[PDB]
Amino acid sequence: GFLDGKRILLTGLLSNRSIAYGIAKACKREGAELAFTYVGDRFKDRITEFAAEFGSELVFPCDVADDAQIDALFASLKTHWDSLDGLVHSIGFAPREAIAGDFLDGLTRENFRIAHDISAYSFPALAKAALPMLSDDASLLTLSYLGAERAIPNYNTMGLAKAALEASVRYLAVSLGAKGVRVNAISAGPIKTLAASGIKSFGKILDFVESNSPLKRNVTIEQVGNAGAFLLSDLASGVTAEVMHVDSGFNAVVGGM
Amino acid sequence: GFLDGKRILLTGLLSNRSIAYGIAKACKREGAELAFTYVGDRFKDRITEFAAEFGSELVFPCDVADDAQIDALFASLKTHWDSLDGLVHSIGFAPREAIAGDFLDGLTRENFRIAHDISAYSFPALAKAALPMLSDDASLLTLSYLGAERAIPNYNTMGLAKAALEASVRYLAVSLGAKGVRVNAISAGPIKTLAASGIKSFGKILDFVESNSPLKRNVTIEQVGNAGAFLLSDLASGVTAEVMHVDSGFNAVVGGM
Amino acid sequence: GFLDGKRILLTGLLSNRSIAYGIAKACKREGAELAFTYVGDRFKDRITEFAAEFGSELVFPCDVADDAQIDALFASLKTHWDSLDGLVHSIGFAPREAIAGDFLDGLTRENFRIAHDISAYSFPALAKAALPMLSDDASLLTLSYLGAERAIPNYNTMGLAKAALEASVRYLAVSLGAKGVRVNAISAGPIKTLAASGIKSFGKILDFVESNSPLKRNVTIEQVGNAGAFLLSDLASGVTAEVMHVDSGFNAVVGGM
Amino acid sequence: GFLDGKRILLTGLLSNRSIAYGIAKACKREGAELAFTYVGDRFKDRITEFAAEFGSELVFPCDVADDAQIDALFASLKTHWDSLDGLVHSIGFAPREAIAGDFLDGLTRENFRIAHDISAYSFPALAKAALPMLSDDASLLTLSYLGAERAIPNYNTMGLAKAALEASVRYLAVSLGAKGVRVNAISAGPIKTLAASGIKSFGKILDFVESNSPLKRNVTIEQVGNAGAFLLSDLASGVTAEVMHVDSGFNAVVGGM
Ligand SMILES: NC(=O)C1=CN([C@@H]2O[C@H](COP(=O)(O)OP(=O)(O)OC[C@H]3O[C@@H](n4cnc5c(N)ncnc54)[C@H](O)[C@@H]3O)[C@@H](O)[C@H]2O)C=CC1
Ligand SMILES: NC(=O)C1=CN([C@@H]2O[C@H](COP(=O)(O)OP(=O)(O)OC[C@H]3O[C@@H](n4cnc5c(N)ncnc54)[C@H](O)[C@@H]3O)[C@@H](O)[C@H]2O)C=CC1
Ligand SMILES: NC(=O)C1=CN([C@@H]2O[C@H](COP(=O)(O)OP(=O)(O)OC[C@H]3O[C@@H](n4cnc5c(N)ncnc54)[C@H](O)[C@@H]3O)[C@@H](O)[C@H]2O)C=CC1
Ligand SMILES: NC(=O)C1=CN([C@@H]2O[C@H](COP(=O)(O)OP(=O)(O)OC[C@H]3O[C@@H](n4cnc5c(N)ncnc54)[C@H](O)[C@@H]3O)[C@@H](O)[C@H]2O)C=CC1
Ligand SMILES: CCCCCCc1cc(=O)c(Oc2ccc(N)cc2C)cn1C
Ligand SMILES: CCCCCCc1cc(=O)c(Oc2ccc(N)cc2C)cn1C
Ligand SMILES: CCCCCCc1cc(=O)c(Oc2ccc(N)cc2C)cn1C
Ligand SMILES: CCCCCCc1cc(=O)c(Oc2ccc(N)cc2C)cn1C
Repeated sequence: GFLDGKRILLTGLLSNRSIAYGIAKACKREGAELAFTYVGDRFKDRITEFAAEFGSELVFPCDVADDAQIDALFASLKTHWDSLDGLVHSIGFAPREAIAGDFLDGLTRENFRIAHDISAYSFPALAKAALPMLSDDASLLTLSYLGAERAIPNYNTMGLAKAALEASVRYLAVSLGAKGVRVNAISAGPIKTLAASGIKSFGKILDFVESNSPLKRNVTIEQVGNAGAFLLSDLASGVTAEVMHVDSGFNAVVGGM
Repeated sequence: GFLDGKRILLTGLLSNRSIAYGIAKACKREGAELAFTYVGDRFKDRITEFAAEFGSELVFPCDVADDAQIDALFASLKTHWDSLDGLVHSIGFAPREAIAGDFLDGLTRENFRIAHDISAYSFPALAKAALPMLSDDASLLTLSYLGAERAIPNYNTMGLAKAALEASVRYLAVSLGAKGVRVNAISAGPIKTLAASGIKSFGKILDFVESNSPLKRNVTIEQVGNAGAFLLSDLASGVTAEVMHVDSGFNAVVGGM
Repeated sequence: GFLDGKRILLTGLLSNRSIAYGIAKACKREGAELAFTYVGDRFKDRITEFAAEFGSELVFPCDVADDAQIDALFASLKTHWDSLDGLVHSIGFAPREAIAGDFLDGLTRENFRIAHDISAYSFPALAKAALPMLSDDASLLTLSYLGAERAIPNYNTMGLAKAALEASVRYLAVSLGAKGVRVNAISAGPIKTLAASGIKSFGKILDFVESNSPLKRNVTIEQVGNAGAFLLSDLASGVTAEVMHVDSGFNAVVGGM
Repeated sequence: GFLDGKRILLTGLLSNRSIAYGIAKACKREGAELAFTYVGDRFKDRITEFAAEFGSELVFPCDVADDAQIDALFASLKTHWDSLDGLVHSIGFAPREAIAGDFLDGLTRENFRIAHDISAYSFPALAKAALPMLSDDASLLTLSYLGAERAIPNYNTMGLAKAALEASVRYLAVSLGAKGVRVNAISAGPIKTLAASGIKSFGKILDFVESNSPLKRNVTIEQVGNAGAFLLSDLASGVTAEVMHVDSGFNAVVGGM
């Protein structure tokens, strides 16, 4: 497959509806060797089962709020792998009130801080901690959303954090590029599932994308997964600093009129 | 003038090379009534002199790192003005190492936090604290730089913060727009002066803009000031959520080839 | 006013709902001296009346499909004015079928050709013919629409032409900038009026902008006019190669969800 | 391979330095069945040899300036293939003077017309003529350049045409998307070769990209080819209306300062 022998660490695989799950499935299909992170001891068994499904026992805890755990992640990974060829950053969080209702109603210094700390800072932080062991042709991938580019109802403080994240893709690409490392994001369309506690229903958005996107359908984690696998691979060796929309073309229209 | 009777609060007027100084000069010319903020008691005399130059004694301290000072600013201003018609956010800061040399070399959680706290969060924070006294047709203005859009050497962590700031312009515009309030940014070109301690020399950038921008010259605080006065005025009543480049057209070219 | 003594030629003033009418009204208010073009002899009396309303008898015919009429326009204008300080290009046309229904249904080589010839080529063509008599600090302005940036239903072939027009703003800015001439566009929101023969009803779009734009209202020709007057003036001397949205912020959101 | 059984027509394969050659090589590797077009009878032997290299005798003449030849192309192809799964539009032309020196110096109505006719119109024209035989999940691909987005020296009239071409990607995506057809462009970086008669030397641009792009190297036709093969494939089924940069990240920086 087109990722034969590539060693790729994936963060954020929480369930089989996780974008990271779709990415892992495509990476494994194309020949990659995988490793996984998780946060919260109650998830250790679940992530270990997912890792085994993808032929791996390489599972490590990492809360990206914690500098020591970030450093420990790579020290642990290094005991198994001399080098890292891929990193998937599929980690996002904003406090419930900061992504519901009016933008200013949910805006506080602490909500702003946490959303940017977890959703934005953590990407180049992982990249920096990984750097000593990154292969010269490594590929780093994060996930964003159209709310970084244009104001979408409720996305609010997360839209600010994602804008900073997309900027970090560009600055990382310059920093790591002379070595040969590529850095990209996928701007994914919404993925249909029941909105978890802390996230407002986005059913209306899913209906609107299905009715108005060029392809008249929502994207799947399989579609986002395949695009991710492509970007992590040498097929994409000419591509860096890119925010690739995988969203059935929805970003490119003015729908609903 | 086109700002007759408009009451406008300006932050960030530090010296006569401050972008806020150019904005204040144009606003006063067009008939505005002004008020000013400062940070650091050693600057009280200087800002008071500037305020007097612009026909005002309305001077208030405000370190935007501090929630209590933000609230106190508007309580103080309110003892003078029933309503606020304009707000100029001309406040930026990133730690020295975070805007010099390699992006990852100067990246730390705390440097990231401070740059985003001061340069990004503080804009909608001021807007939210001001909201009860904002006139229905008020206009809020911030300042950004091309480094938010594309990777520019050394801008580094400030580029991430400015991307979040430009996103905040859009989310603020939605939040405040039904009331009638407009929210915009000027993406200013570099302003020629000796780079202060904490900021790397940008002489090469100034030379490059002078040699490669469409107008073959750097922008001035007078030019940025006039564009700012326009955006704060009813001349610009159709304009909101906009990031306006005032940069001699430099953003629109690929120069130096 | 801020355009005192500026000599500005306006094309495309067809009726009192024309964007050019709003621009002319604001330019005259701010002290400009105006001249006007028209196409079609049956409109000579009407444009002459409009010109008189704005204190001018300088009226010239010009079908921009015709090289000879373009050259003759400036030869005629030159008999009155030594130099030209402003040019307003408010000319658009696409064949009826090319802006109604499906994009490919209305696509023919000739429809493509005419839409690009009249709506795009004519802007730098006028600029080139004017160049010998342009003042060193002249300002050239055209009008575009969000359909150049994202696919909007029915805009179709006009969206392609407007994308080429916005690109021409950038290339013109480089070409004319060393002399000191500025070149900009306003991306105007829809203007409420009965859609003329050849243009599909855009009532649904007007309703959608009123319901979803940040300012929750459609823009007016007065608002577009004032932004245009600003860009034509020395207030905007730092601004070139810019496409300025004057659209109540609508471009910056994802509405209707 | 990931294009197993896909039937793909490629235009514009002129030499082994053609971007279409890199695309053909990657498509064949991944299992596609190919067909080819050419213009000019003196090239019949050369394109037939290239087709044979890629396991095909399906070669057809088509000057896209000519409506009858466009229709005849698909009638001919249809005698071999019931359906078409992919179309590669790798056709560009602008008259020599229109892409050398000053933008206005090389601007004429006819130069504008030809550049837009051949480089822009021809893409949706081919799509429309192909439509009856396009598979429901077909994928159409064109090639653009950063000069569509920002002013690059000499690109001039071609920059306008490419902006219209990128807009056509979006309008085509809406038109063909309900059927299930995807439409994308690759914005390719410059490809190192001796600039042919009619094209100015771009050596300085190649040096500048090598020195300033994030990856510090120019892109190759192999890299553009692999990205093209990806977009033509079901791996990219979530991607449409996209302009993907394959340019070593150069679009995302401000270089040379
Ligand atoms: N789900 C959707 O419609 C879309 C999601 N995205 C982005 O895709 C990425 C993945 O989201 P999903 O797969 O849909 O949801 P998810 O909930 O399955 O994944 C989010 C992950 O972030 C991890 N996380 C949160 N705080 C963490 C911390 N302090 N330390 C380490 N991990 C932490 C979670 O454990 C979880 O694994 C996120 O960045 C999200 O913003 C983007 C676009 C659309
Ligand atoms: N100077 C330039 O070339 C360009 C500057 N900008 C932006 O323009 C704005 C103004 O910059 P300048 O006028 O050039 O420099 P400046 O130094 O004169 O203004 C910066 C202001 O930020 C204030 N500030 C910093 N931390 C603060 C805090 N905790 N609380 C309250 N105020 C604080 C400073 O006191 C100072 O008044 C900034 O946002 C800057 O990023 C943008 C583009 C270009
Ligand atoms: N009306 C709207 O909602 C919006 C209009 N625009 C653009 O604003 C500009 C002005 O449009 P409107 O004022 O609304 O309509 P308008 O009909 O009043 O102006 C169009 C003008 O183009 C002129 N024109 C057409 N073919 C010409 C030729 N061969 N030679 C010389 N003039 C020719 C017409 O005579 C007319 O004066 C156009 O470029 C339009 O595309 C943009 C955005 C929104
Ligand atoms: N070569 C480069 O650095 C870059 C090229 N592009 C674009 O990539 C595409 C391919 O360019 P290249 O492979 O580099 O050059 P190329 O010369 O090998 O391909 C251009 C093709 O256009 C065809 N063509 C020109 N007029 C035609 C007509 N009337 N009918 C049918 N075909 C016609 C030519 O025969 C030739 O096959 C073009 O669209 C070009 O603008 C984009 C970016 C960078
Ligand atoms: C408000 C706009 C609707 C969002 C649609 C798409 C969308 C975009 C996202 O960024 C997202 O991810 C999260 C968002 C918030 C939190 N706390 C955690 C996560 C993982 C989920 N979804 C579904
Ligand atoms: C590194 C890229 C050069 C920047 C050119 C333009 C530029 C952009 C800016 O954002 C800027 O403002 C600051 C930046 C940092 C801090 N600590 C404080 C401030 C007020 C100054 N300048 C001059
Ligand atoms: C199809 C999308 C709706 C357009 C909304 C805004 C809009 C955008 C326009 O560009 C426009 O101008 C014309 C369009 C066509 C022709 N033949 C002539 C003209 C002058 C009018 N309007 C109203
Ligand atoms: C002027 C800017 C330099 C262009 C660099 C990249 C570039 C961009 C291109 O679009 C290009 O393609 C052509 C351009 C003109 C013609 N007549 C025919 C073709 C096929 C070649 N190259 C090399």
